[PDB]
Amino acid sequence: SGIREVILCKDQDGKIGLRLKSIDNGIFVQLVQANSPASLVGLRFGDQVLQINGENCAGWSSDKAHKVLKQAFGEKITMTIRDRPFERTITMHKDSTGHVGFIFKNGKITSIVKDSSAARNGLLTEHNICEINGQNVIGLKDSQIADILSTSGTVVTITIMPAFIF
Amino acid sequence: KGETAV
Ligand SMILES: O=P(O)(O)O[C@@H]1[C@@H](O)[C@H](O)[C@H](O)[C@H](O)[C@H]1OP(=O)(O)O
Repeated sequence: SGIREVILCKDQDGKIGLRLKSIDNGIFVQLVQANSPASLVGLRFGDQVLQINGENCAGWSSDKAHKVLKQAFGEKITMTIRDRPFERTITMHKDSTGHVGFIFKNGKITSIVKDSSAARNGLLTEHNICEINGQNVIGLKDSQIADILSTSGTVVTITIMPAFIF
Repeated sequence: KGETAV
């Protein structure tokens, strides 16, 4: 269902502002720089790249994917994407002290507080926080993540992904 | 910073 096609146009330098990673004989988006050709086509962290310029990424190493992006042909980089296959959404409600009930280090969930909304909704550890109420938190400081949560109202919708994606 | 609780 979550399949889409994107056409990327290479920068003045000849770059696209994207880093790819090999996971389970597939290729996934590892990093998207803001205001880059990749950000322009809605490429998100964790998105699976199915093919690049008419070639299946199946079983390509991170090295091969990186080389393919460099040895391309200018204004024409074609991709078929499967939207964040390991993405999950968890809705939580703040308590009276304004907590959802989880602890995190470098955007990764490490513990779930007992008798909290995160406990109730079965939030998992060893999972990276991707978004809070649709806003991207990937690669922000833990304090920037915390400040965003504190300002997200009482209903907090988080997008997560297992740690092995990052 | 070590662990952030939210
Ligand atoms: O920036 P990264 O590499 O994530 O390291 C941490 C980051 O995870 C987050 O906790 C920041 O609040 C903190 O300032 C930063 O450095 P610190 O934890 O050493 O302060």
